[PDB]
Amino acid sequence: EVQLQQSGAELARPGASVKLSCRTSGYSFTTYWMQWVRQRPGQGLEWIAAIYPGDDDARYTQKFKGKATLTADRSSSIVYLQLNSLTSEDSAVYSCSRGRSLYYTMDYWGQGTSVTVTTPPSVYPLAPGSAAQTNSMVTLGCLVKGYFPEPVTVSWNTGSLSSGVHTFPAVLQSDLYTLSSSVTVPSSTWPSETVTCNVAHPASSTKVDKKIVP
Amino acid sequence: QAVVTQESALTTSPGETVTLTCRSSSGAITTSHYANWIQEKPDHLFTGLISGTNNRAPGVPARFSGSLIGDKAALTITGAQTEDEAIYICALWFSNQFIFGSGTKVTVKSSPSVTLFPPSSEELETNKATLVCTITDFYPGVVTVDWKVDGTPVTQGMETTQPSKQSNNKYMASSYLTLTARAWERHSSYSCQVTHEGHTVEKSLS
Repeated sequence: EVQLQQSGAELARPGASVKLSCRTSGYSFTTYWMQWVRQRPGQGLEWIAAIYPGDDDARYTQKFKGKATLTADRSSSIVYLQLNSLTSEDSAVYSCSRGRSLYYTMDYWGQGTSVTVTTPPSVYPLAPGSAAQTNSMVTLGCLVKGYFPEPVTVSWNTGSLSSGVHTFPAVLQSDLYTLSSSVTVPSSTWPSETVTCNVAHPASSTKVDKKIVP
Repeated sequence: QAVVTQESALTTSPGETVTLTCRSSSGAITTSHYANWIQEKPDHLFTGLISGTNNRAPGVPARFSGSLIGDKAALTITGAQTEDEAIYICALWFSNQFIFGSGTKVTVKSSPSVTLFPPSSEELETNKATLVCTITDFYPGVVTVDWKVDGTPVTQGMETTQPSKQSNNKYMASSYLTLTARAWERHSSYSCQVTHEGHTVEKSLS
């Protein structure tokens, strides 16, 4: 029942500002401290700042003093992290954790909201190829090629088909990602039935439902 | 400020008792360092284990005990359940802020299934062609996927991803060989080879 939920992935242009949010539930918002940490790509965690929602006691580190500004909305249970003068090296996953004291802190953590300081994907349907059914099961795939930025959200039959869906990790080449997804449908069902692969790219506001045909 | 250091990787068998140390560049680690042990799981899944040097977090199996060993801190896992495979970070309080260790990837079988897909038609039409080889069901997640055209190894063009642990305590990954409409048609076969634990597995298409 204790949960800290953070905003979704953000895409910020350089020299810009981001206001992430971390809403809390399952506990007294104004009795626990709110700490923020970030993890640039291959760097290890860095402590950013902290705020006591009850008192509005915000304590930073010398480094982020002027660029990070935490605010708390006592009514909505949300703590906000403003970040200005965005640089490439700011690209990282920002996380929030609650705490009580140096003896008890960083027990419950958010999920992390990724910030990246816009090209939609090109989806290609992958039909079996080897038409000689491997067994009672046949597998279709969807190639989500050349997109930016992360992420995309692949779905099969708009969620109807959730059994045996394997969405693999993206690869990167020249600032463009590409990723694969698959779903194993029992022979009988396809192509007798229509199988669609839905791909959404939040950052560009595009959605593509590709009917995968043989 | 200082530099916290942890052993990059500690391997162990289920049930064993392993000890993760953590030290600083400042010197000896006392109680006024309030060491915190954070367990990180895939996708930035953080879970607090110990805090204040040895205070178990709310709801964490007692096999996780924090303690000071000499001038270093120490997270002790006695009876490592397979599920304890993750990264362990020690954070040290250096007046006014925390300083995090890099992490300790604690590592507490099965042969792979290869799945090849020939390029899509709409992609060939764009003078391009990506062969997708999806590797499923391997454990431990550690493979070396190579490609071969006509039996001759290919080097440039292959893009292989990091092994993701499917919930099933097994892994999966995906390699790609980006070719041109021309090259695809130009050859006889295309082989996706994967090497796992001394033994190779390969699947091809024409």
